Amino acid sequence: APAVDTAEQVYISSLALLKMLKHGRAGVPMEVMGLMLGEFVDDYTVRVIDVFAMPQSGTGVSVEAVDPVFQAKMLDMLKQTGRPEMVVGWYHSHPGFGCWLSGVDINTQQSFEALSERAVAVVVDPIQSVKGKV
Amino acid sequence: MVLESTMVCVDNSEYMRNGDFLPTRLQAQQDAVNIVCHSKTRSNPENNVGLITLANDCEVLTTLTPDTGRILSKLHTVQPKGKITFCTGIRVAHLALKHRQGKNHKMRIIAFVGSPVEDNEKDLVKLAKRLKKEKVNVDIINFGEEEVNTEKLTAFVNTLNGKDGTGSHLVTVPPGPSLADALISSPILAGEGGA
Amino acid sequence: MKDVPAFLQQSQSSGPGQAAVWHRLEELYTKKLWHQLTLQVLDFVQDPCFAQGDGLIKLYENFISEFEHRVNPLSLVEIILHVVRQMTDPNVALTFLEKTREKVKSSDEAVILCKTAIGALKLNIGDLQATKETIEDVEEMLNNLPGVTSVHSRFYDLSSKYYQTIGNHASYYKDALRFLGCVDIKDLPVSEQQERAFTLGLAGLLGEGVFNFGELLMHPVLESLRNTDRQWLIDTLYAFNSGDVDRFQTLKSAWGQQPDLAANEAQLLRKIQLLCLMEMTFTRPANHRQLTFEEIAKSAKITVNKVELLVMKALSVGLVRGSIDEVDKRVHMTWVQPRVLDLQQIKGMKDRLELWCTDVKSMELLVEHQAQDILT
Amino acid sequence: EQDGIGEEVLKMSTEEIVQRTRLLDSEIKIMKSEVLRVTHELQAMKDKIKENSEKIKVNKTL
Repeated sequence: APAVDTAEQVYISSLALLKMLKHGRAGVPMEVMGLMLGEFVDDYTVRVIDVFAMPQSGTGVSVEAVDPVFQAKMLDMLKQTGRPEMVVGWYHSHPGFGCWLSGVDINTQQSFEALSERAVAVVVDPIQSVKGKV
Repeated sequence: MVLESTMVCVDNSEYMRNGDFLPTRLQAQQDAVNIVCHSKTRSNPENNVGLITLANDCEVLTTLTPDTGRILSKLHTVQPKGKITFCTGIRVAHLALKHRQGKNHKMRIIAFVGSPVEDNEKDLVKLAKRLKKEKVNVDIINFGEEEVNTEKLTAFVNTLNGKDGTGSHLVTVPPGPSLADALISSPILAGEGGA
Repeated sequence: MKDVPAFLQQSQSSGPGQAAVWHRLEELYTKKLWHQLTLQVLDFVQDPCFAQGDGLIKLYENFISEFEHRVNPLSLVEIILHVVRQMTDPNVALTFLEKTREKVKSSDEAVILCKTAIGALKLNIGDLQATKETIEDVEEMLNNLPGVTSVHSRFYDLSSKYYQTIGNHASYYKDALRFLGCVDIKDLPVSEQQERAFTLGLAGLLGEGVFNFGELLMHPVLESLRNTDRQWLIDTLYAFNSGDVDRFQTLKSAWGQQPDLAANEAQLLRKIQLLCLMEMTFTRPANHRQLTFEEIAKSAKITVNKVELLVMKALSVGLVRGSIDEVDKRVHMTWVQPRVLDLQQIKGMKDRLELWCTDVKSMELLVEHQAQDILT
Repeated sequence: EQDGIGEEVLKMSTEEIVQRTRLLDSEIKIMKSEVLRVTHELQAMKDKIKENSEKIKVNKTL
C-alpha cells in the first residue's frame, strides 16, 4: 500500500557482508540463498547483523529450497543461545542471472514476506567479489 | 515435569562400585536416567532434561534437550574413581538459566546422592537461601548419605523451600537392593509447587 | 556363598589369628558390598605369613577368574604383583601373571600392569630378549594417558636394567635419561633407584661423546643419593657441569676407588676440555665468542701440540661449529650447541637480556628522533 | 558362550556362575534402553547426508 510501505535502507555489518560474498563464490554456478537475521527499528532502519544460508541447487533459486522447516529450526537455535533476532528479510546470489529478480526469485520473496511484513531482497554477485569492485 | 527445565546429576563415587544395585550402580544409573526422562515427559510434554557429570574438573556432558538419546550417549563415559560434588552441580544449573533452550521455563535441579556429601554442610545451607530468591529449588534423592550419617541434605531442602513456584522434597529410597526402578519414588511424579 | 569363601576357608584355617582378616573378605562379597570388597584385598595380602606360601597363589587365581566385573581387575592385579616378588620360582610366576589378564569391569588400567610385571619377571630369569619386546609395547600404551604417573616410571626403570646387564655403558646412559625425565619416587622402590643412580653416575663419565651432566644436578634421584663413594662422584659431576677442566682433574685421587674411571682416566680428562670449548664461549663473553688455545692448555695441564688436535675433535662432534685460525692462535665459534640447564648458564642469559633491553630503548629514541616528515 | 566348557569347572565355583545369572537380569534391561540411543545416533548422521542428497538429485536429471 502507498500508505505504509517505504523502503528499507539497509545497514550491513561486516559479519553479513563477508558471509554472503563467500558463500555465493564457492557454490558458482550453483546459487545459494538464506534468511537474514537482524533487527528492525524506525519505520525504515534495518540493520543486517548476520545471515545463515538455505540449500544450494544446480538450478539455483527455487520454491523447493524455501521451506518453513529450515527457518523454524533456526529459531529454536536462537532461543537456546539467547540471541533475540527476528527475520529482517532474505538474500540470494545470482552469478547465473543479473541484478534483475528472476521469475523464481519473486515467488520465493512472496513467501518470505508473509512471515515478516518488512522483508528485504538482496542480489549478491559472487563473481565480482574476485575483482576489486563489488 | 511441567514447564520446567531440569538438570539431572549422576554420581561418580567409589560407592557406585557396590553390587547392591545389580550388577553395578554405575551401569544402573543409565537405566535410572532414562526413567527420569520418560517420567517427566509423561506428566506433561513441555519440559526438558539434561545430564551433568561431576567427574573430574566438572564437565557438562549434555545441556537441555528433550531427547533421551543425547543424554544416554554421554553417560557411558564416567569416572568410577571420582566422587560426587553436590555444590558444583547447582552452579552449573545457575549458569544454564541465562542461555538455555526454554529460557522462560522454571528452574529445578534433581540430583542423585548415591554417596555421602563432600561439600561442607554449612556452605550449602547458606547457598539455599540465595537460591530461593532466584527461584531454583533442589530435590535430593538420598540413599547413599543416610547409611553413614543422618540426612544433612534435609536442612538444605527446608531452608530452600519458600515461594519459588517450584518446590523441593527429600525422597528416600533404601540403600539396599531396589535396582534403578526406585527412581519412580522421586519428585519426577511426586513434585509439588512453592507458590 | 562358597564362591570366593570356599577357597578362602582353606587358607583361613591354616593361618594363625590371620583367620579373622580372612573372614572379612568372605562376608563383604556375600552382602554385595563390592566397593568394600575392593579396598579389603589390598590391606589383606600384606599381613599373612601364609601369603608367601602356595595357598595365596592358588587363591588369587580363583579370585581373578571368578571376578572380572564383581570387582575390578585393577585391585586383583595389584595383589598378584605383591605375591610375585615373594616366590622362589620365577618360571611358574610368569605364567600366572599372564593368566590373570582377561576382561575388565568397565574401564580399569589393569591390562598394562600385567604387561609391565611380565617384563620385570623376564629380566631376573635371564630371558633378556623377551623382556625387550614387551617393554617396547607397553611404553607406547602408558605414554598416551596424562593419568599415568607412577606406572610409566617403573616401566622405564625396567628398560634401563636390560641395558646395564650387557655392560655396554654408552647405551645404558641414554636409556637412563628417559627414566630421569619420568622420575617420581612414589610407587618406585627406594632400593632399585639407589643402585641405578650410582651406576648411572659412573656411566655418563665413561662415555666418549654423551653430555647431560646439567640434567643430573636437576633431579634429586642421583643428587640426594649419597654414600661414601658417592660424595666424591657427585663433586666430579659438578666439576663437569660448569665446564672446568681444573676442578675435575684435581679430584683424580678419588677416582681410583672405582677402577672403571681409572682405565679410561685418559679419555675422561680430554673430554672435559672438549666440553670447555662449548662452555666457555656461551657463558663468559657476550661481546666476543673467540677463544685462545693457551687457555685450555694451562687448564688441562696438557701440551700445546695436543690442544690444537683436541679442538679439531670438538668441532667434529658438534659441540662447537666455527673455523680455527692457527696463525692468530684462536678458535672462533660461529655457534655453540644447546645444553641442558646448567648453573652458570641461567645467569649469563639474564645478563645479556638486560644489556639487550637497555640498547633497544636507547636506539628507539634515535630512530624516532630523526626522519620527522615520514614518521606518521 | 563362555559357559558349558569343561575349563569353566576348574576356574570357577558353581556359586560364581549362579550369581553371574542374577547380574544378567538387570544387564539385559539396560541393553534394551540402549536400543533407543542407537537409533537416535543413526538419524543424526543421516540428516547431514539428507542435506547432501538434495544437491545430487537435481544434477542427475536434465
